[PDB]
Amino acid sequence: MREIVHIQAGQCGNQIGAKFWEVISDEHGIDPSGNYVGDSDLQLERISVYYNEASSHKYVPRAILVDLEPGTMDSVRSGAFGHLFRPDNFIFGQSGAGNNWAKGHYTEGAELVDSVLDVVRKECENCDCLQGFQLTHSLGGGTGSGMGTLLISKVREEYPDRIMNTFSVVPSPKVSDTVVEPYNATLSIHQLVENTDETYCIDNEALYDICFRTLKLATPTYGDLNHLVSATMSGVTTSLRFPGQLNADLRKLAVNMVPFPRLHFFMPGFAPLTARGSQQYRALTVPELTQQMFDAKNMMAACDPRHGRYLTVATVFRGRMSMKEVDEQMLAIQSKNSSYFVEWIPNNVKVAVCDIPPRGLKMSSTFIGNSTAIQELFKRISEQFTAMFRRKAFLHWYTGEGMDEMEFTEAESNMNDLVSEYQQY
Amino acid sequence: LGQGDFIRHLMDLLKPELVRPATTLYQHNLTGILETAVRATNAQFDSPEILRRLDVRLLEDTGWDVFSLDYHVDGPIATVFTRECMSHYLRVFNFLWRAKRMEYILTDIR
Amino acid sequence: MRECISIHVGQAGVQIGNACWELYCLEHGIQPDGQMPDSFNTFFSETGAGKHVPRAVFVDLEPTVIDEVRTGTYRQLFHPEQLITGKEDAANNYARGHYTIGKEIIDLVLDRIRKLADQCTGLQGFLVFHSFGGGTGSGFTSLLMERLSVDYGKKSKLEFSIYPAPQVSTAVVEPYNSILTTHTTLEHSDCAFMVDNEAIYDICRRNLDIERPTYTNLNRLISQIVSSITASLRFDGALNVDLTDFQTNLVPYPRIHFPLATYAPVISAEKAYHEQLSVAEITNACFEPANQMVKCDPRHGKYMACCLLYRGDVVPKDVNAAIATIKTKRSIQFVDWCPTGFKVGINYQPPTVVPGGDLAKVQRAVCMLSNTTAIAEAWARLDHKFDLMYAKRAFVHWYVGEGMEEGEFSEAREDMAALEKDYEEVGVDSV
Repeated sequence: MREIVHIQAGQCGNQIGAKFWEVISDEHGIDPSGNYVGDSDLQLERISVYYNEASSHKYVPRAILVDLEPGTMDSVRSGAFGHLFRPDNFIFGQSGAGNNWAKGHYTEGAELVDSVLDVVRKECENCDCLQGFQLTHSLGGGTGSGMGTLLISKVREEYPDRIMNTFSVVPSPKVSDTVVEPYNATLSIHQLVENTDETYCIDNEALYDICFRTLKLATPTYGDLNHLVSATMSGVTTSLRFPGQLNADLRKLAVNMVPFPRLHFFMPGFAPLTARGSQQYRALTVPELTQQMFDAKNMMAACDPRHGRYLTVATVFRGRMSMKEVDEQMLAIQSKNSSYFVEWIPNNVKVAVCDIPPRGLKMSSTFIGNSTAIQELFKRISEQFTAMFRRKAFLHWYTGEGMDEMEFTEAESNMNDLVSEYQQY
Repeated sequence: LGQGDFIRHLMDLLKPELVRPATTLYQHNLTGILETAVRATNAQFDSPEILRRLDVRLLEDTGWDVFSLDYHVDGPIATVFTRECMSHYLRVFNFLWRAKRMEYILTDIR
Repeated sequence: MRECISIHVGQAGVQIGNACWELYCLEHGIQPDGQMPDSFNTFFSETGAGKHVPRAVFVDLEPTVIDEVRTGTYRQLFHPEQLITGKEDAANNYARGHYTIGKEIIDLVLDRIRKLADQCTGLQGFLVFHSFGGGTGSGFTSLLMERLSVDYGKKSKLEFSIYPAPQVSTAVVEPYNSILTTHTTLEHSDCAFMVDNEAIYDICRRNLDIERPTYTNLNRLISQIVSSITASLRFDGALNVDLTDFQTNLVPYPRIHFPLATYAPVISAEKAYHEQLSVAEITNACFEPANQMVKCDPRHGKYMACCLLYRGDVVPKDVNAAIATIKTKRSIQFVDWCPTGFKVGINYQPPTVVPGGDLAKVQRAVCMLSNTTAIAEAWARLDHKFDLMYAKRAFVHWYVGEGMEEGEFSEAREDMAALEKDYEEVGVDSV
């Protein structure tokens, strides 16, 4: 019932997906060997949305791990929770596409996407009522960006009515981890605009800021960043899964935050983020959670909402809390920041409340924001893309793989249309 | 302020923040700064229990008018302080905070 | 003999039904397994043994709330086949609940309602519990009401709806769903007792001393209102009032059928100890503008009909004196075409206190259903929000790509404008 197919593409996607399945198994009380060792019945009440029951009551995640290099597959398999995924769902190639969008979308992406599409078709036909798909990847990468794009397009043309939502790691503003990041990001965004229902844009530098300033982590590794992203994913599909006072699945959130088809890029967030030192001085209340989630420092994308206006927001609360406090905090937030919300949408907040909080917490909440400040991120990508494209730098790789400059022009025109739409609204 | 070593570092880190007006100030940000001071100064070598109660509170302008420590205490020990010693210490802490920034201003001019 | 069927649609309707049936089981002495350790006939049916099956259906397009019902303390009270559920909810979308997802369930619901009606001897009508700003609470409610009008074209159809609050709101697309539901059901409904979550929050804070109420307390208060409404069918009193009495005495014109519910003795234990709540006091509390459970100030409009449903240790002479005092008041004004605007019902059964609730045990209580022109302001606010969102055409693609047309949006807005005009016309004095 309302089964979700999870696809992890590339190194970033595979690592974030591994952390995501760790936190999900923690929520549902699933042993790293696949056995249920939980305590409450609500964990197995809706285990079907993410897991498939095998023969000996062992739960196999409904996840497809796709990459163009075997190193990440070996790392995921060898580590903890690596004996959890189905061994037939590791679909990998040998050559790793470099950091080339064209390689991952046109040359090796073809064979690997045929194989992964067969696997995805099997997984979907196994499902009872498919709610939709979720993809984890990075736009600035190689196999990640291009292959996630190709899979998104093909699954979309196969299943147009399902909800396709992606948790994509966007390029950072200050320091880039890939020289050709603007090209891959621009092409990936051009493809994501038309074939995705919900794109949660995550930047690693905002995550570094959160870890250093809010969690006071001296040496934040990728494990902590992936844990944060996994907590966001958790929160959303937990509103989907567990019982609550005000339920909301993926489609309800999509309806309440996508006023126009192309305006589906969100800044995620997580409210109860405290350092180990300050956990004893802070009161965990709905006002505290709301004040933190609406703070511009907590948002997981390096886009200041004070530079734009919130088209819509979604607050997915978790835990036993009073609906009056949630609604009054929402009203106070809208009244105080009336200049930061769009006037032509009254009640720009969609509230969902789930009864089961995450492990180790009494209250929690995730913030999803459809704001016109993503236009800043797309503008940065556009300036970098046009700076490299004007002098035609690193372009012979993409051309030789089989692309054309016309595709680059179309991608940049589509992204400029996106920024124009955001600025207009 | 009987420590001195810890309040010195704590006045150097709150300088970039409290200069802004109070409207842009939110408590969830300062705790990371306070936690940083307790780690750098000599106050780290200290009983973990008493460090669990030391936090910040926001009085209700400028950031140098609404910041103050609280050190809340509940339980059996709360029968010695009785909600009046905590309403007197804060009445004192302002006079020791002002006479401490009026000095670090005058050693900056010098 | 005077059997009535209650239909609970959506999460709001199902949870209010949970509270209502807990209250009914407590009132009639029925254990939560249907057994008792007549009065319990308009709402329960006896199956051979002491098993009492409630005469209701719990329909939702989402398995979560219904599954909570199926596994709760009342797991063995309801007939398993009358707890109808879907697979995917309407996602706050009227089109999903009315055209796409609601069409795959309406036949099953109608079959179950037909079974219940056949099991009855004389069907008084239906009680539809739903919310205005929900997907299945709007689309499926409108679809079900129209199908019932097609089938049972003569039985009364009273609906208990959670009107959207003026300020607080849990969904962004509430004006769309509310306007479309008002259109469709206004075509096919008798009277709609209205309530607001914000007003009940204010009532709880001011009277019951609760600073952090949940939906549970709101549902308990609403269930008390419903119990006061149906006491005449369930018990014996000096002045009995049936569902048709409500329909006749509260609806002056076919479109103006949106009364507001009120409950006077909302009081905590200690305050109830310190007070001497009498008929005059509870009546004055009912007509106090701060005790309305719909956040509309009655002083902004004119009453056209009031239905005072007293219960418990109530004397008719005291009721008459209190009503005369209310009529002599100058703040409370009635329309000039209703010289007699009071339907009075008296029941001998005092309200039952739910163990674990906040309402104190009282000797008497009154529920006031008032049809007033103060609801016109709430309609104006709702259509203003609809006009803003539709002028920007926001969220319209969600509705259109699900079996609806923008022409339906325009038609619903025009119908709401006509309703506002009708309220304005009935408001004015005759010359």
